[PDB]
Amino acid sequence: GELKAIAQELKAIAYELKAIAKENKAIAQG
Amino acid sequence: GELKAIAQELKAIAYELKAIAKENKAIAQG
Amino acid sequence: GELKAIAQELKAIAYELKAIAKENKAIAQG
Amino acid sequence: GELKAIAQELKAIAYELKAIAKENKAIAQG
Amino acid sequence: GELKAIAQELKAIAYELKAIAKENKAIAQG
Amino acid sequence: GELKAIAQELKAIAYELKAIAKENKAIAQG
Repeated sequence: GELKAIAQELKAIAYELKAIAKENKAIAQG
Repeated sequence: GELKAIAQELKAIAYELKAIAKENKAIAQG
Repeated sequence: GELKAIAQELKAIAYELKAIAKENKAIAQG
Repeated sequence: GELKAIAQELKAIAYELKAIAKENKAIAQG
Repeated sequence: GELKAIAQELKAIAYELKAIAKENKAIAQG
Repeated sequence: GELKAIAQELKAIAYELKAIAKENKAIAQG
């Protein structure tokens, strides 16, 4: 149901934030 | 209902974060 | 209802992320 | 109630994102 | 309860976003 | 329960934001 769908989307959000963290570290280092 | 609305907005949020990840990747590439 | 209120704030969050993506792209293209 | 508390925290999150959008716009300008 | 746990995590999230807004403001002002 | 799952994903989100805050501070001061 929709509570699972909500959890799944939060999982996708975490994945994108992890990607942003990675790029911003690269920006800090460069 | 409203739980689906919440799921759909989280989907939109993930989508915008994907876009930020992309632009930051470009910024990190100089 | 508060569930609708939650959905509405998530829509606002998506909107602000969209704006952030827009500015970061401009930084990128700049 | 806790659902209202969640809505309120989301409102605080939207406010901080709006602040970030404003600063990134400033960065883009400069 | 878990609804309280959710509110508490959102509070932590708002806190981190406030930290990011602070740093981006500093970047903007330079 | 899915409510616990949601709380746990929000915890992971707070973790990633903490990392972004750290990197943006380095960008600011670096």
